Amino acid sequence: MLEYQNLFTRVQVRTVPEPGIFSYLAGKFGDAQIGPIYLGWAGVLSLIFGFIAIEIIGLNMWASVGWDPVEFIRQLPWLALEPPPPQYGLRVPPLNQGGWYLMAGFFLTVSIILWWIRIYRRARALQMGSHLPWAFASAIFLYSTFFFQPLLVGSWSEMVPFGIFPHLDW
Amino acid sequence: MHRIWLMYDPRRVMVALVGFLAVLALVIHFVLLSSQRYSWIENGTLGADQAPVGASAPAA
Amino acid sequence: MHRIWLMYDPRRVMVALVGFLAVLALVIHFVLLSSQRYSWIENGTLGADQAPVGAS
Amino acid sequence: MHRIWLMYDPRRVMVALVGFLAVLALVIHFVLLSSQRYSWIENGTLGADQAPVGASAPAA
Amino acid sequence: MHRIWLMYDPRRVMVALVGFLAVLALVIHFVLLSSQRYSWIENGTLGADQAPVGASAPAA
Amino acid sequence: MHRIWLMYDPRRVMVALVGFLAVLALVIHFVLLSSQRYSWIENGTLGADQAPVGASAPAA
Amino acid sequence: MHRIWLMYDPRRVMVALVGFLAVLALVIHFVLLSSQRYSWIENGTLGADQAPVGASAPAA
Amino acid sequence: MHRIWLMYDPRRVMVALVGFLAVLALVIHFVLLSSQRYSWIENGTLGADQAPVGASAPAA
Amino acid sequence: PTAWPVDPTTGQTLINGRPVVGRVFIMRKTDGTVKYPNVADVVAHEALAPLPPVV
Amino acid sequence: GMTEEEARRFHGYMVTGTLGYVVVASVAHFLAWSWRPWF
Amino acid sequence: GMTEEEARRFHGYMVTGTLGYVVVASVAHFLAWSWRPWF
Amino acid sequence: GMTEEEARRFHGYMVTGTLGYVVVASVAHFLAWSWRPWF
Amino acid sequence: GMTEEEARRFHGYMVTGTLGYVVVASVAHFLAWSWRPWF
Amino acid sequence: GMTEEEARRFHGYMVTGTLGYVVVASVAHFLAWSWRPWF
Amino acid sequence: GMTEEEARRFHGYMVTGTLGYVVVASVAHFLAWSWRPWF
Amino acid sequence: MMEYIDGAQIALYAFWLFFFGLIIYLRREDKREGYPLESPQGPRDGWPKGAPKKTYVHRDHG
Amino acid sequence: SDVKFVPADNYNGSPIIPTGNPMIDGVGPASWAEDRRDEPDLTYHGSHKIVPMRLDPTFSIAKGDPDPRGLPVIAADKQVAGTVVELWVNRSEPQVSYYEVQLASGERRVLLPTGYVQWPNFGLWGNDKLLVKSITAAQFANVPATKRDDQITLLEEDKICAYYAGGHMYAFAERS
Amino acid sequence: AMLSFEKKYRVRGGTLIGGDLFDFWFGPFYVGFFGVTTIFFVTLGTLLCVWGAAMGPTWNLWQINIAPPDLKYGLGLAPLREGGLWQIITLCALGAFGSWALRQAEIARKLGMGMHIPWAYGGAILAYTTLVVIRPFLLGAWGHGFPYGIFSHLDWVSNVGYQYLHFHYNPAHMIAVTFFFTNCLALAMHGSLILSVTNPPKGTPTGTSEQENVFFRDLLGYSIGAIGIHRLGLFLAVGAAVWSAICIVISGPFWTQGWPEWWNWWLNLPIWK
Ligand SMILES: CCCCCCCCCCCCCC(=O)OC[C@H](COP(=O)(O)OCC(O)COP(=O)(O)OC[C@@H](COC(=O)CCCCCCCCCCCCC)OC(=O)CCCCCCCCCCCCC)OC(=O)CCCCCCCCCCCCC
Ligand code: BCL
Ligand SMILES: CC[C@H]1c2cc3[nH]c4c(c3C)C(=O)[C@H](C(=O)OC)c4c3nc(cc4[nH]c(cc(n2)[C@@H]1C)c(C(C)=O)c4C)[C@@H](C)[C@@H]3CCC(=O)OC/C=C(\C)CCC[C@H](C)CCC[C@H](C)CCCC(C)C
Ligand SMILES: CC[C@H]1c2cc3[nH]c4c(c3C)C(=O)[C@H](C(=O)OC)c4c3nc(cc4[nH]c(cc(n2)[C@@H]1C)c(C(C)=O)c4C)[C@@H](C)[C@@H]3CCC(=O)OC/C=C(\C)CCC[C@H](C)CCC[C@H](C)CCCC(C)C
Ligand SMILES: COC(C)(C)C/C=C/C(C)=C/C=C/C(C=O)=C/C=C/C(C)=C/C=C/C=C(C)/C=C/C=C(\C)CC/C=C(C)/C=C/C=C(\C)C(=O)O
Ligand SMILES: COC(C)(C)C/C=C/C(C)=C/C=C/C(C=O)=C/C=C/C(C)=C/C=C/C=C(C)/C=C/C=C(\C)CC/C=C(C)/C=C/C=C(\C)C(=O)O
Ligand SMILES: COC(C)(C)C/C=C/C(C)=C/C=C/C(C=O)=C/C=C/C(C)=C/C=C/C=C(C)/C=C/C=C(\C)CC/C=C(C)/C=C/C=C(\C)C(=O)O
Ligand SMILES: COC(C)(C)C/C=C/C(C)=C/C=C/C(C=O)=C/C=C/C(C)=C/C=C/C=C(C)/C=C/C=C(\C)CC/C=C(C)/C=C/C=C(\C)C(=O)O
Ligand SMILES: COC(C)(C)C/C=C/C(C)=C/C=C/C(C=O)=C/C=C/C(C)=C/C=C/C=C(C)/C=C/C=C(\C)CC/C=C(C)/C=C/C=C(\C)C(=O)O
Ligand SMILES: COC(C)(C)C/C=C/C(C)=C/C=C/C(C)=C/C=C/C(C)=C/C=C\C=C(C)\C=C\C=C(C)\C=C\C=C(C)\C=C\CC(C)(C)OC
Ligand SMILES: CCCCCCCCCCCCO[C@@H]1O[C@H](CO)[C@@H](O[C@H]2O[C@H](CO)[C@@H](O)[C@H](O)[C@H]2O)[C@H](O)[C@H]1O
Ligand SMILES: CCCCCCCCCCCCO[C@@H]1O[C@H](CO)[C@@H](O[C@H]2O[C@H](CO)[C@@H](O)[C@H](O)[C@H]2O)[C@H](O)[C@H]1O
Repeated sequence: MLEYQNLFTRVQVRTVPEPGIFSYLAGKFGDAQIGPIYLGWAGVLSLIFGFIAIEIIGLNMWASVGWDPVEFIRQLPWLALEPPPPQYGLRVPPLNQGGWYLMAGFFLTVSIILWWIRIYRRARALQMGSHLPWAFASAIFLYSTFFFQPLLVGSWSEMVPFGIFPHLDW
Repeated sequence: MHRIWLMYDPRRVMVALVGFLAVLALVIHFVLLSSQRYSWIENGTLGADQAPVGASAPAA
Repeated sequence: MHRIWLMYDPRRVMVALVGFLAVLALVIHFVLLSSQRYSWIENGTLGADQAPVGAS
Repeated sequence: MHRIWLMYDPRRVMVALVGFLAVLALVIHFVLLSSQRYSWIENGTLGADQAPVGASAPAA
Repeated sequence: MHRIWLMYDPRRVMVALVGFLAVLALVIHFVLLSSQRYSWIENGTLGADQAPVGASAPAA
Repeated sequence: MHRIWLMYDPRRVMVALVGFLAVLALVIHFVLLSSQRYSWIENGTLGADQAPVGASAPAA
Repeated sequence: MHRIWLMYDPRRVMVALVGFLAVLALVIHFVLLSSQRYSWIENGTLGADQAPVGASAPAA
Repeated sequence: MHRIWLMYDPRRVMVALVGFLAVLALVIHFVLLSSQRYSWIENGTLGADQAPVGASAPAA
Repeated sequence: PTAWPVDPTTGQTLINGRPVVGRVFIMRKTDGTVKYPNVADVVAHEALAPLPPVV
Repeated sequence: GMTEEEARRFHGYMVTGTLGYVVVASVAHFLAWSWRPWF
Repeated sequence: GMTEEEARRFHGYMVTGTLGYVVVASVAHFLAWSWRPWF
Repeated sequence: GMTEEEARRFHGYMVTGTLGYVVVASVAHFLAWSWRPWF
Repeated sequence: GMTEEEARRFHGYMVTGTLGYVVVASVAHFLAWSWRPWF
Repeated sequence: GMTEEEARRFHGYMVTGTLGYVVVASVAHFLAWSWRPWF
Repeated sequence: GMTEEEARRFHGYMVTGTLGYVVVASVAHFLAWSWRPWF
Repeated sequence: MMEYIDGAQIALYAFWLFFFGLIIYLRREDKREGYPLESPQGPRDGWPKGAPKKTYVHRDHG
Repeated sequence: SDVKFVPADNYNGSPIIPTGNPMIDGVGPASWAEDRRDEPDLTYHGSHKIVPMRLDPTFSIAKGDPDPRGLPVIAADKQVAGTVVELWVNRSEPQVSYYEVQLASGERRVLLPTGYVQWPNFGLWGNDKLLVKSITAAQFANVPATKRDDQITLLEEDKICAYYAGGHMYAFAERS
Repeated sequence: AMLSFEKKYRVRGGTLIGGDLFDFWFGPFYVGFFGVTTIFFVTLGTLLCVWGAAMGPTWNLWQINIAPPDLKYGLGLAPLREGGLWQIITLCALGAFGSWALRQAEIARKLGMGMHIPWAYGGAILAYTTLVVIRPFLLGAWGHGFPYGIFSHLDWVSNVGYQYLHFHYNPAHMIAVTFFFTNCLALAMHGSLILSVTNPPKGTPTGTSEQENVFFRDLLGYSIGAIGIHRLGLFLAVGAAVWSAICIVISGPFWTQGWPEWWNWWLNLPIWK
């Protein structure tokens, strides 16, 4: 859309070599590598744990429409991976009755924590204050109450289902 | 008196006047069209003694 | 008296007066139009003995 | 007393006064028009022996 | 005691004072008007023997 | 004791004190006017024996 | 022990202390006013043996 | 042990300590006040054999 | 209990034994609304508590 | 900026147009009154 | 700004226009009162 | 800024307009009182 | 800033106005008490 | 800020105003008490 | 910032003020206890 | 055994005391620029008093 | 009296009135931060952040954009104020920060912050001239100077931007 | 009182109405003509809210409730004690909110700023006007407005939601929620990044646009740039209110069934009907 400053209306510019003394540097601000999107050990581990979490959620949704790929797309916002039955309380439930749910919840939670480590390490390496990691920690605090409140009332059945419309039903 | 048009730009006044009258006319027509007595699209062919009248005062 | 117009530009006051009076007139009409006694569009043909009174 | 007009600019004290009187007059009229005794648009034609008077419940 | 006006600009004190008194007066009138006993717009014509009184403690 | 006024600017302290005492006074009045015993606008004419009193311990 | 006033500015501490004591007092008064036993505005005229007591262990 | 006051600014540690102790004291007082056995504002005058006790094991 | 006495001579309402000029109405707040006293009073207007589940 | 003679001729049209508008509205009201009077 | 003789000229118009408006409004109330008195 | 002479001149109108406004309000209150007393 | 002479002049007005207002409010309470006492 | 003579002078008024306020409040409490005791 | 002898002087007021306050609170608890003991 | 006082109410006033402490802190930070205020009868600090104006240490490149 | 402005009257909260030309003196929306540090801004590695493009061959116009150099600049009074001789770029966040304008019918060259330029048809088509809506072609002669032509200080940035900012109020006014 | 750099900026000019008459300050506040009209509407509308509380059942701040009229009054003014007072306060509120935006335009003009702030606030005014003017007008009664009361308007929100059985399924509402949530994330990121370069760990040089650019690119995988993050915040925040206004105006005037059954069109696409 049109804009009330010339700055990138027209005559945008190309640094054909890199900026940082479009293009990007390959170097360091101190010890922090500047080229690729940063991961480190925690970023790599976070992607593995988070991938398996998302993969478990998707495969349970797809199994719930009987592996039908047409219904998998057609019904996608109604599909869910669902918490255990209430009678189990905090005990380990059957695999098809919430056992996959708690597994995906565990792998997702570890993946989130490892992503916080990544951001914390990167802020230190770029020689920045820790304001962003503590901001992200406040979001993780709310997320964690979807584990702790079910724990405090004594049943995993009270957890949020993984699913677009189902989590809004919850 | 014509010197009033030195106080205000007539080009501006006429635009304000037409706007005011256009909005006012639409408001009055909408008020009447929404009434019972003057809902003339549905009931305009009724004679004056057949047209609705609002309620009177109670007898006592 | 006239020195009031040395403080307030009469060109501007006269516009603000028209704006004030137009809104005030509209408010008073819409109040009356919505009352029982003065709902003249529905009941204006009633005689003053027939017109509603808000007794209860 | 006139020296108050040296403390404050009379041009804008008068705006504040006229604005105060407008708000106060409108508030008092709306307060009365809300009341039962002084809802004068509906009941203004009643004589004082017919005008509403509020009381508490007779508390038997 | 007049040296209080060396400490505070009187032009600011009058503004604070008028602001305070206007709010306080309006608070008290609306509080009274919200009461039963002093709802004077509805009940002002009642005599002091007739005006409401809030409930006692239980009679025994 | 008076050297407190060298530690703090009296013009700032007096404004703060006035603000505190105004808010505190309004709080206490609103607390009392919220009560049953001291709802004085409705019940201030009641004698001390007639005024409400909170429940005692139930006698065994 | 007085060297604490080298470590902290006393004119900040004295205001911080006044703030602390103000909040602490208001908390304790409002907690007590919320109780049954010590809601003194309603029940303050009760004698000590008449004042409410929380339930004992039920004897059985 | 005193090297702790070189490792960290005592002004920071003092505020951190007082903050910790105040928060801990408040947590414990309200936890007790919320309990049955130690709700001292309502039941503080009960003797120790009259104070509540939690449920024992079944069947001895 | 629902209305003050009326003087048979004049149809005129008597409050605490003395006439009022005008038509007396019993004052109420907006639409007769009344502040809820407490949870127990709210609950006393409701149905009783639900029965225990059948498991 | 309008001159006083431009204002002089302009006002004549403004009066004429206002009078014409009031005339048409006056007939419109008298027709409406004959069809369904409001008092 | 405006000269005191322009202010004295305008004051003549403003007083006359204000009072003429009040006169027209007073007649409108006379008609409304004759039709349906509010006291 | 206005002189203390202009202040006295302005204050004379301000008192007079206040009095006139209070007079009108007083008659309006006594009309209202005679129609429907509030005490 | 303000002269002590000017502060003393203003104080004369400020005290007088304050006490005048309290006197008018005293009469208002006298009337209200005679109409409907609150104790 | 203030000289110590100004601080001394101010403190005399401050204590006198505080005493006057406390006196009025003391009378207000004794009026309240004799009307409706809270213990 | 304060000299050590300023800190010395302030500390004397500060300790005296704290102890005087605790004394007034002690009388308040004496009165409160005699009216309605909490143990 | 307190009827009226409950854990949610306790938590809420704990938050209010924190929150008003935060607003005081934020208003001190708002005053690091453009304060003390100018007026007739001299400088004005508002309330709370502002934190001091803040110097920033540049990175060296020599 | 060199003082740039005087009160409109003695009451509290009254406006000030400029004594001289407000665009030159820097009053109201023409004013600038007068205590601002008179040094160049620096990149992370400490080079000058804003420089003429001829001093850093890393930078070039994105292919298929117009190069604005050599275009005429059309001022608020539709007069041709000059022609673009050079671009100045921000090296920390690659963009054009200023046009440099060779003044028509004058000796001098002046900077022009790109926030105050617009293209005809907002750049979509045409692009044969530049429009500066905020000041007249006469006022272009008084645009503040930089002490050097290879660098600009933070104070000089503030002065130049404040000049074009004031124009929308003062360009068509006798207050000069 | 004035900021230590302020006096220089307090010129005349930039007013949209009234010339020099109202062009002055009252303490920190600029007045102007729409300052005067703001205070008029604020005072009248507030005092009528106080009157609404006085004639209502209680003074408790949370419980005060100035309700709109019954639907049977349609587009007329009800009796004041029966919702007419809510209508007058609504006219005051519209007058106040409009005056406030136009006063902001005078302030921005006087400082040589763009008009962005008045237009951004226009997005809030649009949502309000939709709730109390446009949707009630399309439904044919002012009684469809929400009551003025701190918790009683939340009862209205609750009941309007359940008028459509499961309001989460409203498609425009899902978009509006996504803008509100993404806005809060973006605000946390932008706030954190600026603070973390300007307040580094002790004994570390003040950071640079390059460091925040690098960190932002590590977070989102692309560089938004300094102008872009403020454009994005404004787009998200204002877009949230615009999509809010859409989601409520479609509920009732246009869609009247439950919101879950709106999604029937997706289930019936011919590729998979
Ligand atoms: C719930 C989650 C979200 C909730 C979200 C909540 C967000 C809250 C944002 C608003 C807070 C900031 C407001 C502010 O600072 O205004 C400036 C003003 C004056 O200080 P200054 O600006 O530094 O100095 C100027 C002044 O000294 C001299 O100026 P001048 O001579 O030209 O003009 C005259 C003076 C007179 O003072 C006043 O008229 C203001 C008095 C009322 C202030 C109330 C502030 C709000 C308190 C809210 C906290 C709580 C109060 C109970 O100055 C002025 O004219 C200044 C006019 C400022 C008008 C601001 C109005 C803001 C209204 C906010 C309403 C919020 C409603 C929610 O400041 C103050 O008066 C003190 C305010 C301090 C912050 C409140 C902290 C409360 C902590 C707890 C109690 C502390 C007890 C000691
Ligand atoms: C500079 C003055 C000193 C001081 C000097 C004295 C002296 C000297 C005596 C006391 C005495 C007493 N002090 Mg002392 N006292 C001080 C501060 C305090 C504080 C406090 C909060 O700081 C408290 C609670 C007390 C409390 C007390 C009581 C335990 C006791 C008698 C009542 C009394 O004085 O009432 C509270 C009064 C005050 C707080 C005001 C200050 C003290 C007043 C002026 C003492 C007057 C009475 C005294 C007997 C007169 C002396 C002549 C006699 C003929 C012997 N003091 C200050 C710091 N105090 C007396 C004692 O030991 O009795 C057993 C005594 O002889
Ligand atoms: C202050 C409160 C707000 C908030 C703040 C906030 N959120 C944040 C942050 C902050 C400050 C971050 O810094 C952080 C972030 O990274 O932001 C970009 C984050 C974040 N907020 C997120 C989401 C989010 N925030 C939300 C809300 C909020 N965030 C609040 C409104 C919501 C809502 C409203 O529901 C959501 C959904 C994320 C985008 C992000 C945290 C990302 C994260 O933890 O990711 C974990 C990793 C995975 C889930 C795995 C992904 C797997 C890939 C898809 C697989 C690809 C294959 C893979 C490569 C295979 C492995 C091979 C290996 C060899 C590598
Ligand atoms: C773009 C969309 C978002 C937005 C933006 C926004 N709001 C803004 C601005 C902007 C850009 C301003 O510039 C403007 C401002 O000046 O802020 C300081 C403002 C503002 N946003 C405000 C509030 C606000 N914004 C909200 C929402 C939003 N603001 C959106 C999420 C909300 C919500 C969701 O509840 C609130 C409460 C104000 C702080 C301020 C506008 C101040 C103003 O208009 O002042 C003049 C009016 C008064 C001081 C009082 C008027 C009183 C009335 C006459 C009577 C009361 C009637 C009212 C309807 C009663 C309601 C009772 C409630 C319990 C229901
Ligand atoms: C529900 O009931 C509710 C609604 C509530 C009750 C109602 C309440 C209210 C408050 C009603 C208010 C009514 C009102 C109040 O003012 C109504 C006022 C009406 C008015 C004033 C109408 C005026 C009309 C004037 C017209 C049309 C002029 C036309 C002029 C023309 C055509 C010529 C133009 C110029 C030309 C051609 C060129 C000239 C030469 C030039 C330029 C040259 O030569 O150069
Ligand atoms: C139940 O409902 C609620 C609402 C609650 C009930 C309560 C309501 C309340 C409280 C109402 C209050 C109302 C009020 C209060 O004061 C109302 C006050 C009204 C007033 C003041 C009206 C004034 C009108 C003045 C007019 C029209 C002037 C016209 C002038 C004209 C035409 C001349 C123009 C000049 C010319 C031509 C010369 C130019 C120069 C020239 C040519 C030259 O120089 O050559
Ligand atoms: C629901 O019940 C609730 C509401 C709750 C109950 C409570 C209500 C409360 C608390 C009410 C409080 C009311 C109040 C309190 O004080 C009310 C105070 C009212 C006052 C003071 C009114 C004053 C009016 C003054 C007027 C009109 C002046 C007019 C002046 C004129 C016309 C002259 C103008 C100048 C001219 C012509 C020339 C100048 C010369 C110049 C320039 C020259 O020569 O240069
Ligand atoms: C529901 O029940 C609740 C409400 C809850 C219960 C609780 C209530 C509470 C807590 C109430 C508190 C009340 C209170 C507390 O303080 C009340 C205090 C009130 C006070 C002090 C009022 C003072 C009024 C003073 C006035 C009007 C002054 C007028 C001055 C005039 C006219 C002169 C001006 C100058 C002139 C003319 C010339 C200058 C010359 C100059 C400059 C020169 O010549 O140079
Ligand atoms: C939930 O619990 C609930 C229910 C709420 C219950 C619990 C309530 C609680 C905890 C209450 C606590 C109350 C409290 C605690 O301390 C209360 C403390 C109150 C205090 C200290 C009051 C002090 C008042 C002092 C005044 C008025 C002084 C006036 C001074 C004047 C007039 C003189 C001014 C100077 C002059 C004239 C000289 C100028 C010369 C100059 C300039 C010169 O010479 O230069
Ligand atoms: C072939 O690959 C395919 C095609 C399958 C890949 C495609 C996958 C797809 C299409 C995936 C779609 C995913 C969707 C749409 C997901 C939607 C998710 C939503 C909307 C989720 C919303 C909320 C969820 C919440 C709040 C869940 C919270 C869970 C928590 C906090 C669980 C914590 C569990 C813990 C900490 C530990 C558990 C282990 C035990 C209990 C044993 O403790 C040690
Ligand atoms: C608002 C619409 C309702 C009708 C309003 C007007 C109705 C009454 C109109 C009466 C007309 C005659 O009224 C009279 O007109 C003359 C000009 O002719 C005005 O005269 C004014 O202008 C003339 C010429 O510019 C000056 O010389 C004079 O000093 C000045 O007073 C008078 O001040 C006014 O009193
Ligand atoms: C003292 C604060 C007021 C509230 C406390 C009320 C209880 C005390 C009653 C007054 C008794 C005398 O109290 C006493 O006052 C003197 C000065 O007068 C203070 O004296 C303080 O300042 C003086 C100089 O002025 C120093 O020489 C001294 O070393 C220092 O302590 C004492 O610290 C305090 O103990």
